[PDB]
Amino acid sequence: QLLEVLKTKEEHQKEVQYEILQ
Amino acid sequence: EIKIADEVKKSNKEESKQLLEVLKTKEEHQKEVQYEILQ
Amino acid sequence: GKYNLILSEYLSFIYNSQSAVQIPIYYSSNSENATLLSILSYSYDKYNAVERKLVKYAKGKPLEADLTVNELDYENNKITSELFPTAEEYTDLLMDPAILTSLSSNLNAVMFWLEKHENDVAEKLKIYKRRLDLFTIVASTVNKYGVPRHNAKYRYEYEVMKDKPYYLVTWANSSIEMLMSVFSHEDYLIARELIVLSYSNRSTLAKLVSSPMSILVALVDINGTFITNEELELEFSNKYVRAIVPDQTFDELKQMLDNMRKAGLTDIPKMIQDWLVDCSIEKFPLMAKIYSWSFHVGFRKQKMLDAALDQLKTEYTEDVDDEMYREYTMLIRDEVVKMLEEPVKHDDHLLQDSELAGLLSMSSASNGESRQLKFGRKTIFSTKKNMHVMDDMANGRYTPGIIPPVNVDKPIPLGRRDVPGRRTRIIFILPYEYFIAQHAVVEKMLIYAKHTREYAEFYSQSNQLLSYGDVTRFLSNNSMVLYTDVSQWDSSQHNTQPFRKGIIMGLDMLANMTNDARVIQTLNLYKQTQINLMDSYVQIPDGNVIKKIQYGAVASGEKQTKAANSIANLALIKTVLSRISNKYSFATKIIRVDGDDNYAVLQFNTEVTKQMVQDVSNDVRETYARMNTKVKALVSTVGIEIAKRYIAGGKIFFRAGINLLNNEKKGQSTQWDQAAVLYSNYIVNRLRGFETDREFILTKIMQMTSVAITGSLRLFPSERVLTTNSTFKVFDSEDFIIEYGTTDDEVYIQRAFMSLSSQKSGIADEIAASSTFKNYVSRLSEQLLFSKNNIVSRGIALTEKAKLNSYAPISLEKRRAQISALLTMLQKPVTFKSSKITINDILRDIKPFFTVNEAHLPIQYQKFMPTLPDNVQYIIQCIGSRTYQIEDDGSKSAISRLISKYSVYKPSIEELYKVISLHENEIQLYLISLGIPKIDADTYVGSKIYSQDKYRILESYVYNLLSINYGCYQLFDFNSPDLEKLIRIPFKGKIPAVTFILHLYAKLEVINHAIKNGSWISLFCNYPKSEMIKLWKKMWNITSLRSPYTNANFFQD
Amino acid sequence: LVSTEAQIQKMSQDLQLEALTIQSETQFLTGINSQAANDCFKTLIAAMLS
RNA sequence: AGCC
Repeated sequence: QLLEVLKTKEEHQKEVQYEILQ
Repeated sequence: EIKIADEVKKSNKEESKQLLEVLKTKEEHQKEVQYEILQ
Repeated sequence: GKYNLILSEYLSFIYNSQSAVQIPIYYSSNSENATLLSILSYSYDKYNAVERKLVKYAKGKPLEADLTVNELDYENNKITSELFPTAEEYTDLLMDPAILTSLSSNLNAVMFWLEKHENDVAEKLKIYKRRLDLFTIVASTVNKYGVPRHNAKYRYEYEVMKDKPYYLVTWANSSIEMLMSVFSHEDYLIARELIVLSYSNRSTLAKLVSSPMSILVALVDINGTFITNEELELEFSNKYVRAIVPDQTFDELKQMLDNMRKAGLTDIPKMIQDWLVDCSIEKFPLMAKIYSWSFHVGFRKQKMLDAALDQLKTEYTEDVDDEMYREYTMLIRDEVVKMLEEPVKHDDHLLQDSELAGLLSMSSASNGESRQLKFGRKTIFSTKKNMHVMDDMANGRYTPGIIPPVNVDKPIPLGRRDVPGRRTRIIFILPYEYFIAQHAVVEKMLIYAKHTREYAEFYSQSNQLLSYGDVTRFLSNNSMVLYTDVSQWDSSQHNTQPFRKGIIMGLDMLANMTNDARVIQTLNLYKQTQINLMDSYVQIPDGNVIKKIQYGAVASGEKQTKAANSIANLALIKTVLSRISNKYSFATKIIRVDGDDNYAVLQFNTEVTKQMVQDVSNDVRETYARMNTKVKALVSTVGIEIAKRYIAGGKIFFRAGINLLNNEKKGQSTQWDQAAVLYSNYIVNRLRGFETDREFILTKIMQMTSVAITGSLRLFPSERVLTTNSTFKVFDSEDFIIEYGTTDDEVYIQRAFMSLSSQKSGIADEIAASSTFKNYVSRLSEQLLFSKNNIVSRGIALTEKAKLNSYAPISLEKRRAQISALLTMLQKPVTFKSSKITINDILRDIKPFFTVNEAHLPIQYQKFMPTLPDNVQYIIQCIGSRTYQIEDDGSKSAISRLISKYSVYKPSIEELYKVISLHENEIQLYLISLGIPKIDADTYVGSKIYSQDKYRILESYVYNLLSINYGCYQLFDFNSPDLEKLIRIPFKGKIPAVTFILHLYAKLEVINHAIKNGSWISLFCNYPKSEMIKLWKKMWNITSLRSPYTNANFFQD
Repeated sequence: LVSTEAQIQKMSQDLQLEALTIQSETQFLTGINSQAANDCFKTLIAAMLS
């Protein structure tokens, strides 16, 4: 289990906080 | 979804495809500001 | 598809029986216009396949070996029973081809070619009549003694080589390599003398033919040259420099042509004889053809005592002048103070822990001694040095301070490294504590050499016109170049005492310049490796006895031998040019040293005549001989021999001697990996003037990539398995073009090779659970940081897992599991479904928006490399050679200037790319695992300079993916003003990541279209704004396909 | 005539159109080619003569 | 079954 696998991408942490534009 | 009108979403034009992509990278920026405050 | 047509025609030849059937396996991208995966073959009658078809080509008389042309008694081609009387004393290591392909495979690859081209038209008929007259000699000699059947691991036992001559296998291998490169009548007259004479003369044939090439590059006039600026950038200058040659060179070139007539060569000394009447550059590729063909004779494998006898037996005298050795020792002392003045005064972090600096980088050292180790319950024998540390750190024996003596009690073992047509060189096998002491100090010597004009690490790039282009920038009619060939550099008298005492004296003026207690210690241990090597004994085994010979000189295989041999040249050629200035008055323009081959350009007052060339050359080999360093002094006015490159008359000529069907050491690869080394040694020899047939090479990839599971079944993979951009790539469709395929079934198979790209090995998972591996990881985390963190320790313990991939059995359990897992996919045509972004997924979205039109470009630039093929010379003359080299090392960025300073690790550009696109607190978790402190990694993240560093890593990562700096794309200028008239892409701002890849992919499709067809096209890409934003989010999640055998395909030497 | 690709590239730098915002200076490039240039020249002469 |  390398360290480059465990740290989550920017697109993953942008999905735990939801909002609608309009 | 985007909740814009349904004749803009299913349309295949150039001036209406860019409008869906610009409103898609405003949500990813508004969720990027709200996530940085919570940390 | 052409390889699929030769694959189906090959199996209808080697299986002549009626019981052989071929079942092609197809597949498609859809569920229900299909490309084929492999070809099955069931054949049962397989005994005596090659020995039956050889008899129809065995005509004429066989070759009778001459037995009185070699000085030794075991270099003649005698019968092995006459040489080795009993089976207990039979050494295979004197004729071993060391390639995993036997002689009975190489004879079918020629007899298959001779059947396809048996009735051709009157132009290709003369090639067939020239390759048949040579194969009559090869077949009638093998058929007299029969064909030796190989072993299961492709060696040759005693009972199959008993009644045959000893070098029958390693002569029939190199002669097949030569007759499959005959294209012209000039190539047929050279191949007939190097096949007949090579059956008896196994000692001095590659030396006599390759001898006059150092002389013939000094007779060709210069009319227009490439030069280089002071910073390494190309310029074209069209001066006219006349070649001046004394009357003693032609009295020496006549002696070299009468030594080639005693050996029996009577038609190679007729081409040099008929070229010397003109001395022209337009017939000079004939003279480099003979120099390139001479290296294909074969290797000179000898006994270790018999090849290290003229090297280790020298005459040291005290009748030198001691007034010349005081300036030589002082000029070595002045360099070591000049190199380590700035990293000692300002105390650098790399010198402060030299014990840790050698420990984390011991995968770059040479292989040590073979020693028995114990890892838990297992007992393994290994020669890698970082496995010796894990066994010595457990048993309470790891003492890096105490440096072991190498005197008569514990001598130095000796290893060899040889090249055909030259003498052999010896390699020390030192203990593992001579690498720890000499690593952090030598690495500070090689950063000064990358900024100094007189060393060889300055002119070290990927191109070859920018590196060796400073030879001809000072050339005129009043100057001369002075390249000297020191014969035995390793054991001369100027290297034993005054070279080791010039370094020791330079480390005592650096123990008074500092104030730390650590920098005095790492400068004392590097001093301790020089006093112990002052009186070193060497160990050479022969027969029963083991000889211990005193050897106080300098050999290779050390760590400092690349950066301290370059100091001893710049101090020795500075002393000789000061003794020659008592007879003449000049001004030394440049001196440039690369190991032990150098040159120096002297500029005179009056014009250079024929008397100032004969009398300077008699004052170089008489001033060197006063210092007991005998040399062959050569002076020239137009051209030199810089290291393995021949700059003759404004053009640059390389050597093309790479042995395809032989090897010098038994490699630790499989057959699948040695079928890509065999192809990549064909592209290198094709670019340098030795053109082997492609259809002989593609036949050799057929016989090496196939793998059987049963004695009756065979599996032959197709073109789309070997050519696709994956881990399993072997060759390309067109030769010098790296193509990225865009088809719905071609991306379907490249994703199908992504599952089994990573396999596990049963040896490395048992070592990593043992007690002595956890003891080695625990004592590295103590020295790397004073604290203890759980994040860094798993970050260390999974970093030495990849270091065990340098071990040879561990790197074979992976690759044997790659091919054994591929066989379950080539038989079952259905594959799996997954999504992962590759470079081909990005090019799927760009290619349907390009529109092509026809265009033309007139020739404007000229050619500086005249041995390149014809379709590559049309590109260079139309868009131009490369002017300046763009770097892809990434050290101009601000994160690779922080990692290199504050830590000793070096991360790959595929590792810095993945971590630069994450959040702020994900770069923090990675930078602490490198050894950077918390206060420094909080500075770089909190400064927000990583946002401007995203585009300096992606620029150097895409240049690594598309292989622009390497391959054959390192000759064409990409910023040329003649490629911008063909690329017409309108500019759309604010997205630099997509606009960069639109111009780097359009520059490659125009070049790859003009190599395939020879005509230029112009592109136009009105890319929409709605497709740029969709491609913007896929530019950071791109993944590369890295293979260990492909990293050697980027460099040529 | 002037080339279509060599004039659109010249026109797309005087406008300085950005690939992120949505603007009315990206519709200046629609339907400009070498066949419609040859069509307006014909239907302006041939309309006046008939 | 391991640097033959």
